[PDB]
Amino acid sequence: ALQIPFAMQMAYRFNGIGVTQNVLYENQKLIANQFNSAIGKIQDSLSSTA
Amino acid sequence: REGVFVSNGTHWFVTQRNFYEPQIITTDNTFVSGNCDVVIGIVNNTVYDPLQPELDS
Ligand SMILES: *[C@@H]1O[C@H](CO)[C@@H](O)[C@H](O)[C@H]1NC(C)=O
Ligand SMILES: *[C@@H]1O[C@H](CO)[C@@H](O)[C@H](O)[C@H]1NC(C)=O
Ligand SMILES: *[C@@H]1O[C@H](CO)[C@@H](O)[C@H](O)[C@H]1NC(C)=O
Repeated sequence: ALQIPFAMQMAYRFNGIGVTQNVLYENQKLIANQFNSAIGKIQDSLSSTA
Repeated sequence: REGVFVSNGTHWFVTQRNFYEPQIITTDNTFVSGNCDVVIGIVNNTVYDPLQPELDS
C-alpha cells in the first residue's frame, strides 16, 4: 500500500473516466458534499425498509 | 499533465505515478486552469518556461 491524499486519489479516479483532474479540485467542496449526502441516502434506504 | 507533483524537501518535481523519475516542472509538463484561490493545498513554486531562453536569443 502506497499512501496518497484522498483528494489526489480522486483526481486520478477522475482522469480514469476521461474528466481532467482540475474539474475535481475546482469543485472539491461540491463533490465532497454530494458524496457525503449520497452515503446519507444509503442509511435512509436501509433504515426505512428491509 | 499526467503525473504527481512531489518534493524531496527543498525542490519540487513532477513524476510519473508508478515509478519515481523526477522531472523539472515546466509549462509543457503541466497545464493551467484558473486562479490559485479555488484549490485546497496548492503550493507556491516556480514553473520553468522552455521558450524563454530560446526567444531570448
Ligand atoms: C533536492 O533535489 C535537488 C536537485 O537539484 C538538490 O539540489 C537538493 O539538494 C535536494 N534536496 C534535498 C533535501 O535532498
Ligand atoms: C493537513 O493536516 C495538517 C495537520 O492536521 C493541517 O495543518 C493542514 O491544514 C492539513 N492540510 C490542509 C490542506 O488543510
Ligand atoms: C503565494 O505567493 C503570492 C505572490 O508572492 C503571495 O501573494 C501569496 O500570499 C503566497 N501564498 C502563500 C500561502 O505563501
